Amino acid sequence: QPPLRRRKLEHLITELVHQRDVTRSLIKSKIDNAKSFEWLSQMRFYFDPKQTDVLQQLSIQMANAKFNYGFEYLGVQDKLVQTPLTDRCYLTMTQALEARLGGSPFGPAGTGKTESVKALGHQLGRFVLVFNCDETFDFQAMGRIFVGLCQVGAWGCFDEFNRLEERMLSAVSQQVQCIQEALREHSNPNYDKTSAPITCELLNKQVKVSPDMAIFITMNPGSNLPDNLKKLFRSLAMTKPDRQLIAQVMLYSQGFRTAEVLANKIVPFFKLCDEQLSSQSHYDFGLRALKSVLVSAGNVKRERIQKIKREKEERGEAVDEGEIAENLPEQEILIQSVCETMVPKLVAEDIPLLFSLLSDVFPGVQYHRGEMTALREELKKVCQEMYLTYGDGEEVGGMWVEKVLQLYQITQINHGLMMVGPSGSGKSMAWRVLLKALERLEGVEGVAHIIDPKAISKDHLYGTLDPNTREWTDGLFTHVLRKIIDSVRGELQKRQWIVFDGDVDPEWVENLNSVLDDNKLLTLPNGERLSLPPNVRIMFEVQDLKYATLATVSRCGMVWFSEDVLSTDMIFNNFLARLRSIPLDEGEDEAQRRRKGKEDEGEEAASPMLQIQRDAATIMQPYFTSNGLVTKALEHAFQLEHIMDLTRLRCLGSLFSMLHQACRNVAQYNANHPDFPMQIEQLERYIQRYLVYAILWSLSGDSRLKMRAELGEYIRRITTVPLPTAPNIPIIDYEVSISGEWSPWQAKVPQIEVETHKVAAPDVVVPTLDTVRHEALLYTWLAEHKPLVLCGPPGSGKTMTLFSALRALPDMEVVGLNFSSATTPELLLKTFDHYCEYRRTPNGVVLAPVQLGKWLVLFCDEINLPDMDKYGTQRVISFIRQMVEHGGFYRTSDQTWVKLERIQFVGACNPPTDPGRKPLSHRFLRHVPVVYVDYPGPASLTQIYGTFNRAMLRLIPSLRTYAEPLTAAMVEFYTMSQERFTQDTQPHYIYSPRE
Amino acid sequence: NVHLAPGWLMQLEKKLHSLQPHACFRLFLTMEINPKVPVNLLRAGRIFVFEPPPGVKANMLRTFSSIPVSRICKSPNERARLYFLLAWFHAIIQERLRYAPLGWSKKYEFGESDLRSACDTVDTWLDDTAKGRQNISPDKIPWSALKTLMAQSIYGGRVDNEFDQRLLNTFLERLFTTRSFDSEFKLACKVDGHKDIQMPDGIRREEFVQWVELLPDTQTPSWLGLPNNAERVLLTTQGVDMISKMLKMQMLAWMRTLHTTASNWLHLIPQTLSHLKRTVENIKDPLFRFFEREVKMGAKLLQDVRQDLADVVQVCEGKKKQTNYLRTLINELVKGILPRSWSHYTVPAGMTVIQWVSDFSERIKQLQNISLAAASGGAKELKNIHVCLGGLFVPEAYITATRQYVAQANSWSLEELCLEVNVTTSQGATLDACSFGVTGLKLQGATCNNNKLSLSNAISTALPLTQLRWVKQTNTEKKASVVTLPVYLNFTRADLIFTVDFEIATKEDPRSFYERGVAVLCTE
Amino acid sequence: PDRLLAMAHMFVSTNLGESFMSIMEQPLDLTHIVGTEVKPNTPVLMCSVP
Amino acid sequence: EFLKQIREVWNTYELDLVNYQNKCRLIRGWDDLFNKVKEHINSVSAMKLSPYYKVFEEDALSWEDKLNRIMALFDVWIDVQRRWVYLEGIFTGSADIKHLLPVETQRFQSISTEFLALMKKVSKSPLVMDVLNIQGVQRSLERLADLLGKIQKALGEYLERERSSFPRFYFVGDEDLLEIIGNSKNVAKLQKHFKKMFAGVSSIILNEDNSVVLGISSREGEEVMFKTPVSITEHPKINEWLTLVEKEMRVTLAKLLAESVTEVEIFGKATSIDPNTYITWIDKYQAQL
Amino acid sequence: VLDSGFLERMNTLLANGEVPGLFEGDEYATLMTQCKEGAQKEGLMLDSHEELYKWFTSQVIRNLHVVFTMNPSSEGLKDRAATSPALFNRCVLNWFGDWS
Ligand SMILES: Nc1ncnc2c1ncn2[C@@H]1O[C@H](COP(=O)(O)OP(=O)(O)OP(=O)(O)O)[C@@H](O)[C@H]1O
Ligand SMILES: Nc1ncnc2c1ncn2[C@@H]1O[C@H](COP(=O)(O)OP(=O)(O)O)[C@@H](O)[C@H]1O
Ligand SMILES: Nc1ncnc2c1ncn2[C@@H]1O[C@H](COP(=O)(O)OP(=O)(O)O)[C@@H](O)[C@H]1O
Repeated sequence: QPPLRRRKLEHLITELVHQRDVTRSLIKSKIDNAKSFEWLSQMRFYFDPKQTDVLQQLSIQMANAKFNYGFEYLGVQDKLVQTPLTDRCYLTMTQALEARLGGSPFGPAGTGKTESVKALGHQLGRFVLVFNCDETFDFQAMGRIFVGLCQVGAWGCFDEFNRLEERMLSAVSQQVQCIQEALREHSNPNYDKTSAPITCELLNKQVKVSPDMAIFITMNPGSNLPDNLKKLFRSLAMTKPDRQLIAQVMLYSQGFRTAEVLANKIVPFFKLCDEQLSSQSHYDFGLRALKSVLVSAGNVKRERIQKIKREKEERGEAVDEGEIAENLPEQEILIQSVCETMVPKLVAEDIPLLFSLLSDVFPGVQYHRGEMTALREELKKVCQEMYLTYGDGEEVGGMWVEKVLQLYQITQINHGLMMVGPSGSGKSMAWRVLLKALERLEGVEGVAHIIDPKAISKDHLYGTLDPNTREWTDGLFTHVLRKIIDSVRGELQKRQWIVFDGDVDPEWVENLNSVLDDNKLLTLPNGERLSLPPNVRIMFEVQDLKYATLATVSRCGMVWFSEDVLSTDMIFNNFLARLRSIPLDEGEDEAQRRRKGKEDEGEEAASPMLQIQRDAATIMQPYFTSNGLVTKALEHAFQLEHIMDLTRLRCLGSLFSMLHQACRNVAQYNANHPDFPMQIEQLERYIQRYLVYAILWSLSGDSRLKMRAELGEYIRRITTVPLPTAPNIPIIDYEVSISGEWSPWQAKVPQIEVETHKVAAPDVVVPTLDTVRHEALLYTWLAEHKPLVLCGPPGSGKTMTLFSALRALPDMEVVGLNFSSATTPELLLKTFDHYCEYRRTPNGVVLAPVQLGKWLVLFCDEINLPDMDKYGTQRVISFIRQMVEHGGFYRTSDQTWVKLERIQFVGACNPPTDPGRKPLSHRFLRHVPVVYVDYPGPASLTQIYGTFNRAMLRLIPSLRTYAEPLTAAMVEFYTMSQERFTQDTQPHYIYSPRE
Repeated sequence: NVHLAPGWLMQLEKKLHSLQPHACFRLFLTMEINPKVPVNLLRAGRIFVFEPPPGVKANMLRTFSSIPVSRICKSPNERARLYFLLAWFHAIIQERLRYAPLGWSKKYEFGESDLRSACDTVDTWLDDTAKGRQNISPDKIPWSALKTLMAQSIYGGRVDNEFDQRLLNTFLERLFTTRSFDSEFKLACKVDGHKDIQMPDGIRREEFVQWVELLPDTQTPSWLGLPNNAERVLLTTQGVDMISKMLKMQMLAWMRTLHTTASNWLHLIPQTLSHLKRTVENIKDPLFRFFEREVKMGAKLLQDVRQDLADVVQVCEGKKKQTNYLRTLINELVKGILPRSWSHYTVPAGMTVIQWVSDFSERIKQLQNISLAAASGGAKELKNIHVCLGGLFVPEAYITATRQYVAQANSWSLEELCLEVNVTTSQGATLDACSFGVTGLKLQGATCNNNKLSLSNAISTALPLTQLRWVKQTNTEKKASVVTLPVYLNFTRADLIFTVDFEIATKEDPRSFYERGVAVLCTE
Repeated sequence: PDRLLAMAHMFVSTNLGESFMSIMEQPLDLTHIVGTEVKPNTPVLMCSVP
Repeated sequence: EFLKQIREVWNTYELDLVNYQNKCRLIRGWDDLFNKVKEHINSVSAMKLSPYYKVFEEDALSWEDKLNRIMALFDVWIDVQRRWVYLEGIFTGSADIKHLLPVETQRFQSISTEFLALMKKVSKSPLVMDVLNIQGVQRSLERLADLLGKIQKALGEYLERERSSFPRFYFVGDEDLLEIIGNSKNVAKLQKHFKKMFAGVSSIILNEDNSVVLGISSREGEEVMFKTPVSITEHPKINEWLTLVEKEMRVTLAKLLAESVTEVEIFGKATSIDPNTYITWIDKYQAQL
Repeated sequence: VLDSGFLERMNTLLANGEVPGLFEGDEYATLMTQCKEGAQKEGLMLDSHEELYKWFTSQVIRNLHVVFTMNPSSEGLKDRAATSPALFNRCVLNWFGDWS
């Protein structure tokens, strides 16, 4: 049937079922008189065409009350199932209206209070307005709306009156009290009905009150009606709707023959989904969800009927709709609809629970996943192109491809959707691959606009109007939407996906509620109304949903990307493929050539970089398997306690970058020994040794010395590659030279002699084991241009070590930035526009330092200090996360992308256990490695300052003999002071090496 | 009604401060008890509290005085008896409100507005039916209309609990009937076991008022249908409340007392909870899943409580800094208010910290026994363990888990199972494959013998060993001697877990069971 | 414990005389209290249970 | 030196003149200038204390008089600018707003001419002191404030009259009501507000030349055709033809319901309903009917 | 100090020796005019503002000692450490409580 006639049929069936129930009750009760109350309690209609006035032609009488049809055009509304509770609601509301008292149904949410009131209003043909009493409340317009209700005789229903703040509640209560007293004045028998000018004091003027007008106040206990309105309102308890009937009638209206059994199965199953499944914010198991699921099940059944009919029509057999309907499993269709609607929203742990409950309630029935073979083939091609692991069903990567398919289904169904998986789950790699596969399949070019919502203010995102000259400035989101709508370059012919990639809070989503709503419209403070184009898909890639309002969640579909989706084997395979394919010596060249080459045939030996990294990958392949050394080491290190919260992707990225530096060192030795390049044996020895070294310095880089030693012992116990054979030295204290064998770090710790002057000067970088291990690590991490982060107690000289390592390279100029609770991304913007300039490349705007050929490093001294918002998500941290991952940021003036050039974001930190240090978000910690710079230690202090004491005591030739005992005494006393005055006694009792 | 404008009350208090009153001048502020009133106005005035005088006779007198005489005198003369019946019903419910939660599961707002609405309904319907005749037969009186309107909208609008609606329906069907016009109608039976209140034989308002004035001043809860021990229960509740109030008054150095109290609590609370071992076969069993969730939640709460108590002990020892959370916890423990952190499971309202610790120790000990039995038996012993419904954090989840286990084991669907309750007094009674033991259930106002109820005057009776059996649903009609008793989580009767059924023995009216407030309690 | 209230009445009678609570039982007399012991600037708050 | 700093900061102070839709040159920066004025009057008033005040008293008093003059003048000026911007937006955002309010549009037209002349005059000399020395600028600016307020109030009174004449207009805000009453010839611009005034009405079916309101279309495309179409041409006022559309909707719905009941009575009094006839009847009439 | 607005600027001045953003626009121009004057007056011939401004800071670090007086309060000291680590890093702290 056409959709309109389909809705008419659904309405007619829903009403006829209630009529049949009432007639059956009348027959069973043996009602004989037309005046018996068993009949008078039902909603009766009396039609008299003879009446001259059309508004008084039809009388709707039920119990004592008798209303007249307002003959308002209501469109194709949503008829209710008429559950027995609605019967009670209709009776109580009509009794209250006949007594000139507004009705005040109360109960939990989802009961149907507002719908029951609105359906009653529509049944009488009266215009009904619902005022949502949430924060989206138009107080200034309520007096006008109440005057309109009085004048035109339309109904008024509030959603949750108690949600109003006290002053607003009191004002609206006073207005309602005046209106209801005016209404009650109609009921006086002595009042002259010939002339009845009933007036109410509204807006400091007299307004006539239409007799048909009524006000309903829906209450949500847990509180009660205001004191002045308690004596004017009739309250009804909507404690529990009859979900069994609500479903049965709807399923019977959808064509399901066995509606009763299906309803009696589905309702308790939804109750079990509410109870047994883990408590989540996004889980929606209310009557509304059940109603949708049922409609989708009806759609699936009709799709199956059409499929069978078409298949029979292709062959030579006749088609009978009833015959096909009878020979069709309804339980299978309902379970398929339930799984399709509810599986994406579920976390990984709850899916087996859902299937167990589904087998319990629906025994012997199974859900067959609907596969899309063409899109699956395209997924495989795109996955290989971008070096991803694609799997089918239970294979390696099957869960991720299943998540991508669910994302595609949600894109097909909804216009606004969210991926709310935790950090490092594959949210981005999923929607990028889906967009590319869709582009290659449908032939429609896909374009994404990653718009971070927190790196910029709400005014900069939605635009602001000039208070004086009333000029309108388009914000980032508004500018993007207007550019898409205008379609100056055929934007309507491309699939635009506006990914937000930023946490959701109820400030910048308030203006987005209209867009995510079925209106698909954006309202601007100017007054322009931007209609969402059909191809635009608002998309939110968030981490958690701790600070998201229920309205935004309910208005958007959602796929949960659980962290179990991204198995470590997939990341290992991605790294290995990326190493084998993408060269590292290449800059601008050999980068676009990858896109230009579909298969890269004839360019296998493009560079000795490529050959040498292929050899290195072949060497480390037997260690990156599922049950490999790296996997077991990571599993053991996750048990360990680290300074910051551990994420798998942080350690994995650090290890991958350090192995990249290992292969680059191999290439350097190749370039310095043209006669004898290193052979396969030496390469194997060096790569295995550096792999062990890299595991040690990546997994345990965050922790302290004792637990680094613990991980070293674990590695020694579980590894097969030969290790240093010295008895009582941690393996972390060993370095790997170009030769196969190890070498102790102490060989690179000279005992320099500082001059008499500058004995304690800041620039005096005394090379020490710490300033050698950590200097080597910082060199390795800076050669990869990563946002390195150093953490440790204050004064440990992290900036100094950092300075000692960084100043060894004559290409980077440090710009120290000090962060505090008042720091904002505007500070970084000022640093950029001071030290950098926005050069206009033909590709796009590029921010680069003024000094050509020199790279810029922005030292962030205290990354933790910037204060979290009232919903968390430090803004500067979000800016750095966007600009070190999306490789750029959006301007606040031109609203265009800015791609960075030669900018690094190395920073120092204080441990999160210190007071005032807000812990870092995982979405930012994923990219950045962390180095734990602890205090020098007794032996290092004895050496680091002994040298200092000899340099200082060189002034007196005779007193130089006491330099060693003086250093011993100083170190001893410093240790006693450190172990005597702890921070517990006083907050300022910190004893660092600066002293 | 000056309570409607607190700001104007502030302004009036300031004005009264700044005036020069004459000796004869006097200000009378009539108001209702409401927190919105200013403290300044209450401080500067002579407060007089005017409560309604308790008593069924007083309630009838107030209702009859409020209603104008001319309204009752309206023809037909049956209107007088209708109004007397309505007034008696209103008095019965309003007086029953005091005895809570036995009389009414919660204190509803039955007031003068409902009485006025009911009077308007009676007036309109009697005028419609009678059409103006001086006398009409009691049969022609629209009894069904009155019963339905005062059960669904007039009085049942505020009723949310289904069992309160059942009680209200029983009251309306007992009072509002054509038999109420007989000269021998008994308004309330078994007042003291022998005497029964009878309807006055008069047909005028004056006769009804005279009968009301002649009601004996010996009211007992049995007038309202409640057992005679409801008054004793209310009296002991009031005594406990008086003790608590005087103790709070007597509250108006403590480091050592708090330290020793916390040390005693830490000694009392069991130390550790062992989580269930999740095995491949175990995860399929619904009982194992539910018990694993229970032990996980219990262990988390136990660790939190123990750490907080250890920090409290350290602070009281003068060795630990007082964090804001710790300061709040110390303040709550000193004042005796149950901390908000230790409230992840439903507890009775107004329940002290000492009772919370006493209950938590029992819950954790039961969970430890459950975990030990699960570890020793794997999965078979979980089906044959006798678990108290009160001890569990979410007993409804346990009922669901039992239903799921039966459905899975016997291959039946989950929608075709009905719960049958069998009470066995024998120690360690043999449990069928589809029967689960239950202890700690308390029956209020009744005694069970051979799984057959009987009305009793005892405060409560402990069921020896309840057995929950899940049997396949049968379309057999419920017998007239079967009553559905609610099972409230605690004595407050605020949380409903599930509704058992029971068989009435000998000759006892289920209407009495509905009116007497008989119910099962998970914990006493 | 159900007779704790009735026994506290007896204890109060023993301590502070028998007629300590007797005056409370008698209906309130607004006459004397409004004529005397109430200043003209003191509003008489006649609070009642709703 | 404090006196000299006041003298220089005020003699070098220039107003921030800004283009406004190429219509005229307006002023921003009220916060900064007002804060400077307030700080300086505070300093001068506090200068009356201290033993050193006895010297250069006359200069301080004259300067304080200057600050008071500029403070009052620009306090009136900011309100005048805001009111004129608001009224210019209203009186140029529609074509019929002048026709409905002839006296008001003429009053604002005369004001706007004088205000544009004054804005050009200040644009010639954007210096603060030159602004102050304009012959009788304060009297003219107070006149502008008073007259502009009168027009704004009178316009609000007209809006209230229009709302009271058509009760459903109370459901729609001030700006949208102004758009509705002002875009009378652009009838296609009214379709965006029908969803607020009515219940299921999301548009109106117009004629070829948008002169006769044939009927109403709902949100789903479902439509009703008027039994007697409402003529916009015969009743050009928005009020008249909108009320006629509402009344005709009610009358046509009643008549269609009567016909549908006539058919469904024949449908009910039968022991066998032909599916074709029932589907035809369902298609013929509206869902609610 | 109770207001947290000034604490950021005080921390920046304590650590870096100069607070960026304090001197901007015509204020920066007048600073440079006096800075340039002072640079050449000091004999540090300088004409470029970039080099000249360095001269301004060069005079400050050497000629600005900030003394913070704070009543004894363990919790307040902890909040001050939370909002400004330089008060316990750059500033050496001296305790003298009640007189003996
Ligand atoms: N199919 C795949 N095969 C192999 N590796 C994959 C695959 N999908 C994702 N990965 C790896 O997982 C990493 C993280 O995925 P992605 O970039 O989508 O994370 P994200 O969800 O954006 O993270 P966050 O929540 O922290 O913002 C990828 O960079 C890639 O290394
Ligand atoms: N009689 C009914 N028939 C069908 N659906 C109903 C009925 N009563 C309530 N519902 C549904 O229950 C939900 C109640 O939501 P709503 O009425 O908007 O809020 P509230 O329950 O807070 O009043 C909606 O999904 C509504 O459609
Ligand atoms: N091995 C070392 N070589 C040189 N200086 C050192 C060494 N160890 C400690 N220091 C000194 O310790 C101090 C650390 O100060 P700083 O670098 O500001 O600490 P942080 O980076 O922790 O804030 C500097 O004076 C630095 O010179």
